[PDB]
Amino acid sequence: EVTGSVSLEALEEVQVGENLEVGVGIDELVNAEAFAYDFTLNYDENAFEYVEAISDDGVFVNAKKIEDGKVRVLVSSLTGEPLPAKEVLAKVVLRAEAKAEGSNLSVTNSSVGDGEGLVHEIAGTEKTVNIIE
Amino acid sequence: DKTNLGELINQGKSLLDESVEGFNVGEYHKGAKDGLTVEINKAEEVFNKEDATEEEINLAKESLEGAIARFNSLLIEESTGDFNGNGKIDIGDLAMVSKNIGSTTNTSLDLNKDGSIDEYEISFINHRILN
Ligand SMILES: [Ca+2]
Ligand SMILES: [Ca+2]
Ligand SMILES: [Cl-]
Repeated sequence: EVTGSVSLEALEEVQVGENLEVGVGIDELVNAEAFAYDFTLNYDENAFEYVEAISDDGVFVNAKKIEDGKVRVLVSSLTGEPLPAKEVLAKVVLRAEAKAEGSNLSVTNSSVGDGEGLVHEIAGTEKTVNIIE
Repeated sequence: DKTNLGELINQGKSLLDESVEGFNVGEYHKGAKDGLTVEINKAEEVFNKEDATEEEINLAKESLEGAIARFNSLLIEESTGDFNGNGKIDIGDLAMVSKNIGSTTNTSLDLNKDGSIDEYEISFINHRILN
């Protein structure tokens, strides 16, 4: 029985014209190891625009916008070792475009693949961010 | 007699004329066209006049036929990259490539048939999933 959960970190407040790097990882994964990770970041397009997705060199990242406010991200290990937990694996770069209070950032539709190609769902998470003038 | 050797050379050139390299279904993996070109040129050398023996001509036909087979094997199909063979390409398939990075023994995961599993396969699977 596999369980797990997403990690999500970002600044709590940014100003219009400033980037917000939204760091996504795996908080916990029980009874499986993950060599790849598929998740969707949801945000308010009235508040932010999507710029790109970035990663540090032990991980390969590709992302594609699905619709305004919705970006799908794929993360895979380049190390020959599973993706570690408790580390930012990918950062989704948003850019603040307009003031907003309690703007929601949520990770949904999150799953991992193991070395044998088996897929497991993991629980999403959410946090809020303010955009000031 | 070089008729059949010339016919195989023309088959190869036709494959080149008609093919494009890329990540999409119906395209060929990066490098496929270069590889076939090297082999067509080998065959062309034997084809070109002089005192090529019937065994030289036969070896050339054999090698070029193998090259044509290799080229065709590099065609991207609907199911290319669906490794567990469960009818779709997803994060499990990407995970299999990742776990097997550096493998020289996984000759079903080696999509571009270059002898190892590396960032090519990673890039291919990422592209197919998202597009
Ligand atoms: Ca599959
Ligand atoms: Ca390869
Ligand atoms: Cl997703």
